[PDB]
Amino acid sequence: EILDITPCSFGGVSVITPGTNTSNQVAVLYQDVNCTEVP
Amino acid sequence: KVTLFNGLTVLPPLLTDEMIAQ
Ligand SMILES: *[C@@H]1O[C@H](CO)[C@@H](O)[C@H](O)[C@H]1NC(C)=O
Ligand SMILES: *[C@@H]1O[C@H](CO)[C@@H](O)[C@H](O)[C@H]1NC(C)=O
Repeated sequence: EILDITPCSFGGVSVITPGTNTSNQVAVLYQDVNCTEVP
Repeated sequence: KVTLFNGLTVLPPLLTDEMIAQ
């Protein structure tokens, strides 16, 4: 039986952050990837 | 008229076509 092979989801990770001396909170962007695949 | 993996990644443009049209 023929099966298709596809590399599983991968991407870059970017950190969105204001200045350190405004706040320490950051957000994370996973490029070209579902939110479901993140964990 | 204009119509046309292994680490390759295509980043989306900051301005979409709709915003450029606007
Ligand atoms: C961080 O922001 C504070 C708030 O005004 C300022 O005093 C300090 O110089 C800032 N530091 C930098 C590197 O911008
Ligand atoms: C995210 O995951 C589900 C299952 O993989 C898929 O059906 C869905 O279309 C994906 N979402 C997007 C926005 O592509």
